[PDB]
Amino acid sequence: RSRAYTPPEDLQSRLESYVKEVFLPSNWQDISLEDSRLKFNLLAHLADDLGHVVPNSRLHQMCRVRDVLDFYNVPIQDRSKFDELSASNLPPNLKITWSY
Amino acid sequence: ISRKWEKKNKIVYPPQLPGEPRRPAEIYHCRRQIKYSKDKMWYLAKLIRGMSIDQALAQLEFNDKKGAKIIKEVLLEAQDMAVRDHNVEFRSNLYIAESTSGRGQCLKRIRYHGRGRFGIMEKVYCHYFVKLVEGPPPPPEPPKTAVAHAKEYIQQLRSRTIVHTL
Amino acid sequence: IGIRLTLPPPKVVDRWNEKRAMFGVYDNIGILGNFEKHPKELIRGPIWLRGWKGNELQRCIRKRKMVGSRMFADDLHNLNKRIRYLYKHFNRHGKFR
Amino acid sequence: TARGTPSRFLASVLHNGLGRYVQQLQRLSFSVSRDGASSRGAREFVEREVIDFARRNPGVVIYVNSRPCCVPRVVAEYLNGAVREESIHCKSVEEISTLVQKL
Amino acid sequence: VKKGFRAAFRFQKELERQRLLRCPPPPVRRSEKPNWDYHAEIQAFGHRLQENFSLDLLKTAFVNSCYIKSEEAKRQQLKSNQELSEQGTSFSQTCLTQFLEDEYPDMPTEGIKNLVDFLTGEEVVCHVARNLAVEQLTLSEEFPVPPAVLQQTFFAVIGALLQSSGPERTALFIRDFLITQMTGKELFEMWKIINPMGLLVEELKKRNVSAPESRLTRQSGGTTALPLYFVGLYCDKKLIAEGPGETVLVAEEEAARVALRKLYGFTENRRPWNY
Amino acid sequence: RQWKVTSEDLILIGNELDLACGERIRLEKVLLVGADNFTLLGKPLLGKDLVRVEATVIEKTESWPRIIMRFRKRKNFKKKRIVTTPQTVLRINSIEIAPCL
Amino acid sequence: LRNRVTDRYFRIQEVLKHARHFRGRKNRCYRLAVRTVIRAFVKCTKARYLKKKNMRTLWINRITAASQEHGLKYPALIGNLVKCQVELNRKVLADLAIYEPKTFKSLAALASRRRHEGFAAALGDGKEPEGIFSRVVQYH
RNA sequence: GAAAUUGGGCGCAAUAGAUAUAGUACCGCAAGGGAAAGAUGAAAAAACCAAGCAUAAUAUAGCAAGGACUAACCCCUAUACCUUCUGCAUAAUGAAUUAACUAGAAAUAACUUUGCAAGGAGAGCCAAAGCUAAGACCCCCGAAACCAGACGA
Ligand SMILES: [Mg+2]
Ligand SMILES: [Mg+2]
Ligand SMILES: [Mg+2]
Ligand SMILES: [Mg+2]
Ligand SMILES: [Mg+2]
Ligand SMILES: [Mg+2]
Ligand SMILES: [Mg+2]
Ligand SMILES: [Mg+2]
Ligand SMILES: [Mg+2]
Ligand SMILES: [Mg+2]
Repeated sequence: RSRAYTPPEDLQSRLESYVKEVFLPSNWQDISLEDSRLKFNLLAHLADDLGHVVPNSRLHQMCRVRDVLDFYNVPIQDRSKFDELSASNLPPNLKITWSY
Repeated sequence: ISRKWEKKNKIVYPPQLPGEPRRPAEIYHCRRQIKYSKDKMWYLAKLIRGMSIDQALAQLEFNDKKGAKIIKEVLLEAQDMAVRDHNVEFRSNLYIAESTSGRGQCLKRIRYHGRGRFGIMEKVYCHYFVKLVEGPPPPPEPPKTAVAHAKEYIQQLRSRTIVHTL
Repeated sequence: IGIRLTLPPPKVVDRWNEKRAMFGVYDNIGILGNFEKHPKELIRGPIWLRGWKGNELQRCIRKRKMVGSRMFADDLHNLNKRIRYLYKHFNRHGKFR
Repeated sequence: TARGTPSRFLASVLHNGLGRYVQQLQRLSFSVSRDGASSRGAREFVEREVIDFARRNPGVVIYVNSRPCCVPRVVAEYLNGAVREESIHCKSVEEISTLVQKL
Repeated sequence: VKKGFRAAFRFQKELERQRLLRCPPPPVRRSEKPNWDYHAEIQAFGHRLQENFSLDLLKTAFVNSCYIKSEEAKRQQLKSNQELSEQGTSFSQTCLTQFLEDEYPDMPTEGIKNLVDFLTGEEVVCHVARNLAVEQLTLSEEFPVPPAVLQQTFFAVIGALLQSSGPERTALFIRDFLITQMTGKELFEMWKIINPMGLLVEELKKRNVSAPESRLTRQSGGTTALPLYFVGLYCDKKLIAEGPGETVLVAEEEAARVALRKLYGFTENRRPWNY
Repeated sequence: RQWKVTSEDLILIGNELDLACGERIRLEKVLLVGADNFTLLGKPLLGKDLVRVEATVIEKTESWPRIIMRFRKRKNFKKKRIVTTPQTVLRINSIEIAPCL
Repeated sequence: LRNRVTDRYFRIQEVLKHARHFRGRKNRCYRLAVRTVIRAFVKCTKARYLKKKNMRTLWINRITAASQEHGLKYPALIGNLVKCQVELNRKVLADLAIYEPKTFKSLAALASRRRHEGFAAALGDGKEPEGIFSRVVQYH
């Protein structure tokens, strides 16, 4: 298990291939997700393939397929703060150790 | 209670280098709970505080006080210890460096006074600590001569600065 | 010299004890248990203050009235003296009137 | 008071202003707890402004130790061997950034 | 027993300060202590002095000779220092005389060589080296670092700076750290002279001037224990110096020192050094 | 105030000067310049054309912790306050003079 | 005793560290120390008004000492260095007299020239041209 | 001041907590009063910190310090604290000093902050924006006495 997720370069067409599998019409990014089953079949296919599930806090923010697109092209990266600081281009007189 | 003076005879210094002068012996010895007061012992302890051990045993054989008969028992056991245990070759080559007296754990009795009133009488005890250092006694400090007072006055004139300015 | 020389043995507190992990359960037994029990029926202590809060005079009045018939003989006299004292303190002494 | 406390004359270390100005800090040493509310501002100082600080003067070599402490300290060591160990315990990020620039 | 922990902890740390005020520990060198990175302290050593070294050639300027012997002794259970330290000692001798022969032309080569021996002596260099963190960075055997080795390490730093940035930047490194050690210091606090009265007859004979007639200009309280005389040194009935003293022999021995300073250009009110 | 100032000396001022440590500063308002053989003294200042007094900044310390205690007898009036006034140290580098007379 | 004080040792040492250099039992006994440590702190702040008073009285006594060496009184020197717009204060004038007595001899020469220019303007009443050192510099 | 009526520890841990190691020792003819205190280690069949002193007596001058100072003192400045008072350096009170103990307990109404709102509240009660809940204000020692019951010639 690993929380890190990089947005794929073709997630625009990868999401469009999943909309055509759950339904198709013109302006496919403005399809309202007011159906409970239709939001389930779309977001289960994205979370199983891409490996990134929508959290319960953000599951209600998705009224359109536009909002599903905006969630999958933000990069999350959960690494330790040791790896975040010591790989943030330290000047040569910063020394960071971790007693953990 | 504390008994730190008894443990000072167990400090073991590292073995000396030949490019170093010979360390003199130190012999810490004490007697506790002497039925005598701690400030009547100070006059006997101040008397012998720089003397050599043979002059100390001379000036205590002829003192009339009670504690002089007790210090002379302490100084004789500490002189016998220095040739036995702490490796001093000459009995006469010792002098008293430190000679003090602390107070001991004192008992309390009731002294009756002239009416229903009374007082609390305290049966005094005391300690007596000595240290003998192996060697001849150092000479007593002479009074500083008129040359030495004049040097200190001229050195106090020479040291003064123009104060509260650059 | 009132300060200790050695630091005390370490206080190990289990925060996942039985009494700590299940603390607070059934405090809302009324409002989501169809109001069959009040939460004041969940508190265990003396008989005269199972669900009741008062000052020191109102506690001794209530202790003498509820459980005072079966109190010990010089515990009842220590209580009667306390109500006789707290009456005179609360009703006659004090700053504000 | 002044008769209790020692005193000294106004001096510099090695005539610090005559030829060139030598920065007199050698080291800063931060102990900063990873989990602990007392070093909340000290964690935000390391995250934000210790990298902007370690470039503003490259003579100071800064050590962030990051060990489980209750009180976060800053141990400023100077060029004449003096050590001034101060605490940044429960200080905001703007209060450590002036405390370090004072050092 | 008063219950609690926070006051028993503080007293445990006020006992440990008193255990170091009653028994202070021996000094340990900086590299055997927490928070030390030897590569990072050398790059910080350069930028501190506003100058740049070749960092590998500065690393060899700190490793001494006695360290390599006692690194091979513990190996039973690296270049030396002498090459860079010989270049730095030999250059900073010819660099300091060029600084002092330009500012004080009237001083003889005896007095200039006695000034460079002060500015490169163990009293000045090992005071300068301890406040530029040279003792912290040097690799020696015994600690505290002896002043015969710490002087060798300091001139290796000047020797390493010569190869890094030439003799122009290095002369400014000698001007800022060695010549600042003569500020406020008298000439004869640096060049100690036996018999300054006889050394003035030699120098006044060099300029073809008459030998001075020592004359008592002012005096006060000659029959006391605190006298004050003012022996003036007149030549051709024009004085070259006057000097005070406790007796006539001190005030005459000191009036030669005032005239020696007025001849070599080392007065107290001379033009200060330019930086 | 007025500082009698020579070259290579130190001055301690009791306020922050909003400067960086090391910045060379030209002290204006010179009001007496003297040598061994002459002195020039303004009315009340010398011109900026004539003198140029330089100064670096060495250290920007605080003062020693300096107590303010108030007390009045028989009145329960007792206050204590500890202030550390900020200080700066200037090193005068050169007193140049120019022939503008 | 539910919560009694566990840290009373360190409150005593807040006071007793200031009393270590006293005499008698004021350096040891806390009850006697606070009545002197408080009193040693009030004198420490009431003597910030006496340091500035005793320094200026010292500067006046070091200017009066040195102006008498040139035959000037103290009000004849300060009063006529103001009239030449020479705004030197007492600290520098007492530190000119010690460390630069040639410059102080020039300020005693200047304050006596302006004094004689003040008398010669006062004996010659009516319109006379001003003295040379008596001409003020105006700022606008 | 009614009634009808209604229905184990956010404890103490050897001056604490019991007076309690004990109602013993001791005190009183008697009724009665009534204490104090102990600390090793797995096994004894194995330091540093109060007052007080000492180490180490003292040097002209003065609330014991402060400003200082090259320098301890010398110089300059300064009439302990608490309480009580018109007003105290007061020759008014209290205090040798150290350690520990020793003194602000609560109502309606208002205010602040929420909840819900012509209604609030887990029956009772209040309500012409109210109502419910919380928070926040009320000390210590001391008489001569008075009475009841015992115990004492
Ligand atoms: Mg007695
Ligand atoms: Mg009823
Ligand atoms: Mg008890
Ligand atoms: Mg003591
Ligand atoms: Mg006096
Ligand atoms: Mg009065
Ligand atoms: Mg009185
Ligand atoms: Mg009274
Ligand atoms: Mg009395
Ligand atoms: Mg009878």
